[PDB]
This record gives sequence, structure tokens and C-alpha cells, in this order.
Amino acid sequence: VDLGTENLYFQSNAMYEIKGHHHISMVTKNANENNHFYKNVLGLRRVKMTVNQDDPSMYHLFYGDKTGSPGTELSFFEIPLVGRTYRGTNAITRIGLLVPSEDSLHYWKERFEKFDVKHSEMTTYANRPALQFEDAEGLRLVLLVSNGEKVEHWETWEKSEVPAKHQIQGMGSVELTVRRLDKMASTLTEIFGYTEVSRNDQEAIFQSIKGEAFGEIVVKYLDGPTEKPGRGSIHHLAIRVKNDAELAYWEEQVKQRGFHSSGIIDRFYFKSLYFRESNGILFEIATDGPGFTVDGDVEHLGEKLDLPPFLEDQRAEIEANLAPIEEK
Ligand SMILES: [Zn+2]
Repeated sequence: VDLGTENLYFQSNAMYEIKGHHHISMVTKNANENNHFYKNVLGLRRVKMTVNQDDPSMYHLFYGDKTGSPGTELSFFEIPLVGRTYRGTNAITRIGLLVPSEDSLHYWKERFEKFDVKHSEMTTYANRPALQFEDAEGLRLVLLVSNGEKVEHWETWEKSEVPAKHQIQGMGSVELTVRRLDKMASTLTEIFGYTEVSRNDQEAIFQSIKGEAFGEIVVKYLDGPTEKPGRGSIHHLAIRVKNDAELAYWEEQVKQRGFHSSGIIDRFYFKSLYFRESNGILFEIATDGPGFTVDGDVEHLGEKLDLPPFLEDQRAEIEANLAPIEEK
């Protein structure tokens, strides 16, 4: 007799849930200006000042909440001689950031006026009240009303320029612009078990957890030239998994669908793997832990140049080749 779960309906073969976005990584031409914008204007904490583990000559700066928790992290590689981004398709194109209330949108509109930040009027984005804005490098962002919803582990930053009740909470919708929306949709729903909120030929919206903003992806169809990335480009989007066992599971799933995995790499603050999908979008799958407090106290995160253990042998060399980040 069939006594178990033989006949039950599931939407995907996915064995595990994906809680949300982990972090998103970008290219900046100028760390001083980047630091001023993300820390001083946007009020985020600089949770880690380090170097590209694959190239110790390049700054890698993370911003986020009090501890840089998964879901809150925006990171930037500083590449001083990089050129402009030429916009186009097959690229991650917009970062959604949750704020608690429509009131927070009004707070932000005034702040953007004050700091001469490029910004929209009050609008709607993926069915949420929103305010679009850009940094000086052409990176596109959008503030999105959360109604106070948050990933449990997120914490506001007590030394921010921004009042707690209006602070950026962490990531919401992330926008992908692609030639083949069907192929991207299949990846998200058939492999990863994302819930399709809506879909037409022009745009589709997916949620890692049904009803939650924290893992939401907006997929837009755009024909025409592919983006030529430079300053202000988004390099990859990372999604969250609970532990190394889930990471290994996903590595297997990715391989079965014919994508080519980087293999699991220990990034110290987490383990991850990277893969590109059909449209060339680079995704990373990252464990939640151990996080940025693994190698330091919360009190002093981001204040000095932190290095993964394997690079301390080269600290003298690394430090000598880096200009200090100047607070303006
Ligand atoms: Zn990453």
C-alpha cells in the first residue's frame, strides 16, 4: 500500500527552500566616492574593507546592516582604470532596497534632493510603492516599501546618518534584463523552485519564497545589444543557502542542467559556487554562515583592512599598493 507522500503535489523538484538574496556585487571606479555614497548618503554600514581574494591589488568594499547579514550586503570591487558601462541586455540591471514605509520614501526623496542624487518621483516598482534612484556611476537602484517586513536577522545600524525607522533594511527585488525570458524563468522555477508571481512576454516576477520580497527577481525581456559592463555594472547576484550540505545539493542540480559550476570555493565569510545561466547572467550560491563576525567583533567591523588568513603573509605588500580610503 502507498502510505507515504507518493501522490503529493509539489511545484518543483527542489529539495530545499531558498530564503532570499545573499548579496550583490558591483564594479566602482573610485572607492572614495563609492564609500561616501553608500555609507554617508545611503547610511549603510561599511561592514568590510578588504581586497578581491582572486586579485589582492583591488579593493573589495562591503556595505550592509549592523553585521553585514545575508540579504543586506552590497559589495563593490574598485577598478580605478575601468571605463563606463554601456547599457543593454543580458545583464543584472537594478537593485531593489527595502525601506519600512511610504513615509521613509518621503524622507529619502528629501535626502536625495539635499545630496544631489539622481532620483525619480514617487512611483510603483514590482507592485510596491517605490522611488528610483542612481549613483554617480550609473548604477540603478530603487527604494521599495516593505511595511516593516524584514529577514529576522537584519539589524539597523546605530551609527548611521539615517534615522533607524527610515534606514534601508536590505535587498528586495533584483532586476535581470535578458534576451530569453523563457529560459531564465525555467531556471528559476524548474531548478530553484521559485514561485512565478506573474509572467508575460515583456516581464515576469518570481519570488524565492511565495509572498516575500527578500528573494524577489524581476525578469525583463530586452532585445538589442548586450550590456558592456564597466563602472556602475553589476557583476553577480548571490542567493542564500543554509549550509554546506545545501550548497553541495545545488551544485549537483546546476551540473545536471548542463551549467558549468566554478566548484565550491571557500570565501572565508561563506562558501559559494558560481554559474552562468543561458543568458550569461552570473549567479552565485552562498552559505549564510559563518559571516563577517567570524574574524572580528561587531563593534569594529569595517574599520581597518581585513584579510583572509591566506593573505596575511602578503599584508605588507598588499597594504603598500593600496591608497587609504579618504572620508569626505
Ligand atoms: Zn559574491
